[PDB]
Amino acid sequence: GRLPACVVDCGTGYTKLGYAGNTEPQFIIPSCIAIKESAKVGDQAQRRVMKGVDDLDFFIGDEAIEKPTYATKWPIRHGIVEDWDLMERFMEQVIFKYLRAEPEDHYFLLTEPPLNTPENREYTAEIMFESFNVPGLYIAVQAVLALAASWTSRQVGERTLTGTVIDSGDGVTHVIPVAEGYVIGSCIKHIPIAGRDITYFIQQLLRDREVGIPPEQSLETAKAVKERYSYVCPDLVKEFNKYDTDGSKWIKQYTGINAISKKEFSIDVGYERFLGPEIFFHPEFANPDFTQPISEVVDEVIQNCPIDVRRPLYKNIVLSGGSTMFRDFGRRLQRDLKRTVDARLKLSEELSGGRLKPKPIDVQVITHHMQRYAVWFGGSMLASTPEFYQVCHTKKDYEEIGPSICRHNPV
Amino acid sequence: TATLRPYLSAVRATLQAALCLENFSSQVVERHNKPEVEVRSSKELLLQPVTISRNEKEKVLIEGSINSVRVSIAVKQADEIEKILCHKFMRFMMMRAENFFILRRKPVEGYDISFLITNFHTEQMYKHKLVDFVIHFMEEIDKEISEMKLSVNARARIVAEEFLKNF
Amino acid sequence: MDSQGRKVVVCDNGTGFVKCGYAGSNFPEHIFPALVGRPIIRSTTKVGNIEIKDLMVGDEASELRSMLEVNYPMENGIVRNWDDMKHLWDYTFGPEKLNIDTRNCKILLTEPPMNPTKNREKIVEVMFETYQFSGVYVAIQAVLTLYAQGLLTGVVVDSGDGVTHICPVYEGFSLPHLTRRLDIAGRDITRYLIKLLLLRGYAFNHSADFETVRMIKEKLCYVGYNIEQEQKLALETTVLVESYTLPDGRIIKVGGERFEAPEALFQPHLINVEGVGVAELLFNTIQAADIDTRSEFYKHIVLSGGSTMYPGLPSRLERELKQLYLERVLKGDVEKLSKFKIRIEDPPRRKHMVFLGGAVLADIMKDKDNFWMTRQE
Amino acid sequence: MAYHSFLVEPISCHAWNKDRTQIAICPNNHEVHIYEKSGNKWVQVHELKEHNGQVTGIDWAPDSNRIVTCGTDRNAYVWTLKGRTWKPTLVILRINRAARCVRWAPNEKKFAVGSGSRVISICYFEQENDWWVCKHIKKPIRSTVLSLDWHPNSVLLAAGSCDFKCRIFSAYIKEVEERPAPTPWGSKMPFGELMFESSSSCGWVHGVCFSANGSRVAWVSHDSTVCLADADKKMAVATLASETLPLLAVTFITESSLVAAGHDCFPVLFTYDSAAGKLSFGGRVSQISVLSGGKAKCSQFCTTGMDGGMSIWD
Amino acid sequence: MPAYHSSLMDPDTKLIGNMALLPIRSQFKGPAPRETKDTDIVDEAIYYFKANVFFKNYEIKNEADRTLIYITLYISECLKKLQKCNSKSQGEKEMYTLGITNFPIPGEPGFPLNAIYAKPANKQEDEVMRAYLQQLRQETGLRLCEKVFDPQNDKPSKWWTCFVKRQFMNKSLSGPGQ
Amino acid sequence: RFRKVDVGEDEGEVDSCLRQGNMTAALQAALKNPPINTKSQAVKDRAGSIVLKVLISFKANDIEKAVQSLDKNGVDLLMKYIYKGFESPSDNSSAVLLQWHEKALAAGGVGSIVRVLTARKTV
Ligand SMILES: Nc1ncnc2c1ncn2[C@@H]1O[C@H](COP(=O)(O)OP(=O)(O)O)[C@@H](O)[C@H]1O
Ligand SMILES: Nc1ncnc2c1ncn2[C@@H]1O[C@H](COP(=O)(O)OP(=O)(O)O)[C@@H](O)[C@H]1O
Ligand SMILES: [Mg+2]
Repeated sequence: GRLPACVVDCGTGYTKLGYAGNTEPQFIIPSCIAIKESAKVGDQAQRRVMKGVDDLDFFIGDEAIEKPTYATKWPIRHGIVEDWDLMERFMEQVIFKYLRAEPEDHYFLLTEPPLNTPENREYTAEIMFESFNVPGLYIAVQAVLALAASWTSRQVGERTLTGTVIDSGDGVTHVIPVAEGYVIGSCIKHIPIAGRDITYFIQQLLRDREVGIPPEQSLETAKAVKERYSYVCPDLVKEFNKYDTDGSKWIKQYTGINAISKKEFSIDVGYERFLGPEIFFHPEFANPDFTQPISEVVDEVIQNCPIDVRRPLYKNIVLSGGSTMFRDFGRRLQRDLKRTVDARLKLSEELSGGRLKPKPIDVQVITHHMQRYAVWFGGSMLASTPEFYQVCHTKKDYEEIGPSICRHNPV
Repeated sequence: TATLRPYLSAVRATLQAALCLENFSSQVVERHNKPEVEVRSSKELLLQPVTISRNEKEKVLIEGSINSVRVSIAVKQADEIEKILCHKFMRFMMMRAENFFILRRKPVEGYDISFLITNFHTEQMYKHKLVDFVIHFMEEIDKEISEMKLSVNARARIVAEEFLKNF
Repeated sequence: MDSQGRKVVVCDNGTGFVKCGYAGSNFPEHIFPALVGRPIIRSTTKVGNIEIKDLMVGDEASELRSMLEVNYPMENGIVRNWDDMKHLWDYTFGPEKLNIDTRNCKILLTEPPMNPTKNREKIVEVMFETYQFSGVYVAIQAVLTLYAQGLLTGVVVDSGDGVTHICPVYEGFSLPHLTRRLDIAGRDITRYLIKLLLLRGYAFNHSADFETVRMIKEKLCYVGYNIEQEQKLALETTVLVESYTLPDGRIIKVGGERFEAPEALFQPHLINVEGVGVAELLFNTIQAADIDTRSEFYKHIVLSGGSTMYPGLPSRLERELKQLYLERVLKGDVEKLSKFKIRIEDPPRRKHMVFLGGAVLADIMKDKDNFWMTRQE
Repeated sequence: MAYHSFLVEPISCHAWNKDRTQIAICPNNHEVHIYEKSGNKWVQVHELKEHNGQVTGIDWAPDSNRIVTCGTDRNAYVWTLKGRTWKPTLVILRINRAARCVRWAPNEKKFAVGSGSRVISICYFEQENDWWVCKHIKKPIRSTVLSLDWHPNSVLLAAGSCDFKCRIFSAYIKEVEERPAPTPWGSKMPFGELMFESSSSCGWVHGVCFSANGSRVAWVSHDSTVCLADADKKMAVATLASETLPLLAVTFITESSLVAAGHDCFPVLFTYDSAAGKLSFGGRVSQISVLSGGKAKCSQFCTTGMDGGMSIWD
Repeated sequence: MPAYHSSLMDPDTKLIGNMALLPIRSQFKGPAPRETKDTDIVDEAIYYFKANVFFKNYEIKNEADRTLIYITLYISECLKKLQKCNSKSQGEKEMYTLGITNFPIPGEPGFPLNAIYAKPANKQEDEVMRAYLQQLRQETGLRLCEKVFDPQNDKPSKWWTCFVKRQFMNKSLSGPGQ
Repeated sequence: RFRKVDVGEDEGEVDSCLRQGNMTAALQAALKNPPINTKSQAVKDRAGSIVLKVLISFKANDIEKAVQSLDKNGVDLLMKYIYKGFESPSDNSSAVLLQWHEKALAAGGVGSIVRVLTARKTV
């Protein structure tokens, strides 16, 4: 009968695949593509030239991350698709090999990062409508799906249709204010830090401190210590002193296996336990030209929103995406915000002589178990609804108007 | 019918006369500076359109103006397959118009590609090498389409082999 | 100047640029940005032999700004930093600019209309209780553009860095209830310009680079005359894409952002501001004036301040007024519009007309005491 | 070919100091640079930077030593050397579109600005305001005015235009100037009367010049044509069409010879004879001017162009 | 943004050039008075050092910041010597000979921050701040030498020598002119 | 909605010379009658068709003598007719007009073409 629409979330770290109406994605796969590298013998003078069926000799996902004779490429960068040649191939095997959905009769929900240039929406619709032959497509704003995932999962009676959603994927962090289900797009701010920058900062810091990690596995170990040993610290200068004095308890051994010799190797894990995710609060570490802490940006977003909605937003700050999963992350963000807002009120008592005391503001930062796939889940619930088939761009629309139907966006 | 050398030479001598552009601030808005061939808002600054064609299907239209010239050209889609392959080639060239500084992002209606040269391009770029690029495009375009037709035929044959050989 | 030999300085204390000089001048003697900065060390920018003093102000604080953290001491018409602003005046009357013995001078100041009263109070305070001027007068920015134009009636569209005002004046009578603010002006367009270039992939995100994008804006932006034409032209052809070199020689390409940013004056919802654009706000101001003043006001729309300088603003503004008059007064009687006499006074000297008005008024008034506040009362 | 590349970018105008020791140029921006002939090599000595948009014409008054500039910002400014630094004077130009050309009058009491506003502004000093004020020539000019030249009597002004027609106008400013003598163009010459109209109908008229006797105007057009109207044949006009690209600027060098230049990037001589009334291609970029000997008997002339740089010829 | 800034700018404390002559709790000879509180400017620098080197923008509040920054620049230099030292005894002897070398002073060429420090004009300025900066160096090196060497083996410890590469906002007190 | 308001706005001689074989004069005979002034459209299409008959029926080796017989006025007229025939393609016509172009260009140069582009009264 009626076949479920497909949901594809083209993350910068992990693409997430499945069909509408499921509580989980059917596949989580790293958004990389392995291509045959032997062309590099000729390709010394110019980029690899394809002939025959050589461009079908590629692998994606876990089939591609450690193959011995293929060069892994990472097509997506800051959420944007940077090499459409490789992404177009990546889509082919996603649809036909993994999902095994014939595109001709499945609607697609395909996610977008809020920073996406209009030109890149034209290309993505053009590939889905014209390289494939999708009957209808909907480019959906990741942040709204993340909020709805929390809305539909969280306890009844606290299902507020308003919140500030912080989405930190692997590429970029977005802070999106929502009121009554409408995105206040004017007030969006972007923080140019995410999982990659945390990984690279650990990767650099290990390569200063701990030579002996083989370069091929330098990225693997930086990723592993990040996900397993790192935490958001309470106070930086004091933490260094804690590590210097009680190093016997704070320094942790990590043991790795050599990809080639299969000898074991081991390292101390140290300051890069709390350094790393600290770059959210001190972006100047990883990024030369950004300096506002996340707990500063979030308040500037809310305090630009209409005066009525500001108080509702502080009650429902939603964390989303895997880079928000560090231990104690939300606890510190709340503390920094609370220290910022209560002082803002206290000033307005003195500038009013204490004749009236303002009601406090209840900064609350909320977290939920979907966070590895929350955007996808929010899409799969949307795509189950009958309204989705009314909202989608129908293929006939792309016949009457070109790619230009996908110029627009929430901003 | 007509050979390629006369056709290109007639185009070159025509286009060589049309690139005598000048800087010219517009009369219709306070101090905007815009190519008259595209805004067309005053008509004593537009030159007479001229056309050069070697047969009933391959034609070059030159539309001059005091500060800009638009060159729009059509190429023979001799086969059903060539219409598809030519459209894609033009689309992917036109998709990069910020790099081809003299290229429009959409064709002129009824032409396959269309260039727009401003006075600024004739001042910054070598004017004579812009003509040579239009001519070099016009020489090579059908050789390039022929190569695509062959390369698609080759792929179809190899894919057919990879199925049948398994039985 | 005075018969007492006292000079009469005119000092338009703008939120962007201080514009300064003497009575009777056809030009401001000095233009420099109302800017204050402190030295900062950065890892990226090199350090050299150009010494940065512990405080820098004005032109120097903008020219050296890469080594500085900079503040504007004044925002949206309001003094934020009574310390830094005193340093800005200390620079304005100091050796670098008007090297004046302030106790030998009369001064003419400007205030934006509808400003909060504690602002004027603190200004009048310091001009006696710190600089001790021989006399002080505060002049309204609306009438000064009329003096610079030589008129006695009009509606002033004053559009600075900080805020935009519409102010009718009829035969020298003020109509103060008709004064309308619009919360869009040149600083908001520059913040909006940043937010568009970030979408193209360029990050600026520093106080130093706030001034860099201003110089982009002034050089490259223009108000589109027929916004459907501008979007068609950008969609059809590459012509708009024009390249700018940052101070470090990075090259950036600026496209449709050239007109999408100034368009905030005509579709304020492109910024967060709820309201209507300068054209409709002006029209609704004149359609609130007393019935027979209205037909004079359409013949004397006067533009003032630097944010009016966008190429095509007078043409665009006059078209929007004709469209509204046909829609709302003539009720669609297209032929009747040919009688509608509308003039927008768009003199090339437009930017400084608030200052040139003060120069004219001070030149008229210099010996005519009973005008300046005096004896430090 | 004496040559020097000041800039790579188009030298959009130039004007020469009284003794040719200094040259004023636009470096393709809204600033004017003055260079002094520091021996064999040029050195920049001043940078006049008051304009708010690209300067489109410069002229330098040789007796009074004043520089007038106009631009697409709709400003004009008269620059006077106050001690050591050039300072501007306002022109109340009153035009609603770009200025395109400026020329001082031979008596330097007045100057004219051609513009996109379909008018010629005639400017003269108004000393009670310390600014310059305009009267507008207007009636038959249907499009923008591209180039101007003054009759040596400082009253008759010849103008070329995008509506294909060269014209002579009587710019007699009764406020500043004694009534002129009669001329072969006519005895009437109140302000703005139309003395002459071109027969042409096709190309834009890029350049216009008077002979040093004022009895002849020549113009050059986008048709790759030269014409010469002679007042003593009672305004009979010679024509010569040519095989090369259009000509952008022209000057007389004697009463019987012209030099012109165009998109062909080299100068061309056109002679004329008063007997048959025909131009002749004696043969061989953006504008031409005479360095020495004037329009009566030039000994050196110079050229600048969009291709950049300055060139001097004998 | 906010890197750590000096706490101890008492209004009683005299200035030379643009640097504050804070008291020092040192046995080395020098012109600043003897500190007696537990914290000291050299210990501020040494306590902050690990955190402070990561920040990439630094806004000078006062002359004490121009003083404390100089210490961190010198710590980021002493670590170069003592990482090579086989023993604490070698390092301590080495460090004494390091600090007495004639490092540039404000505005003398090769000094890294000529935009931000002004040269002392006179002998009683110049000689005294040399006599001050010398004893700062002497003390600063010795206080590192007490804590960078792990007491179990006099290994110059991995956790401190890790920082040798991480120059303080890319500024070297060695000076870029060499 | 304010934003959207539109506001502020011979043949009997030609075929005689051809049938006589006076082909060089048959070119002249066509060029005597330029309908430049005509407001009528169909007169222009007629005049262009008549001259095209001469250009096509000319022998290719004799085009050099034909063009060289014209004056500079005739050469500018010949170009204005050449660029017209290119807008009515036909199997033979384009091949000969591209040859007439090269010889008219050798006589008139690029300047003759500019006078086609600048011609304000379209023939
Ligand atoms: N337990 C964890 N703690 C911290 N980071 C994690 C954890 N698990 C995964 N991550 C990181 O989450 C990042 C982003 O993953 P994901 O949210 O799927 O990104 P996207 O959806 O934008 O592709 C990855 O860099 C991954 O390393
Ligand atoms: N050529 C220009 N075009 C558009 N805007 C301009 C131009 N020149 C200056 N501006 C803008 O003018 C403002 C300068 O402030 P100003 O006009 O002096 O207002 P105020 O006097 O109220 O400070 C700045 O916002 C600047 O960006
Ligand atoms: Mg102002």
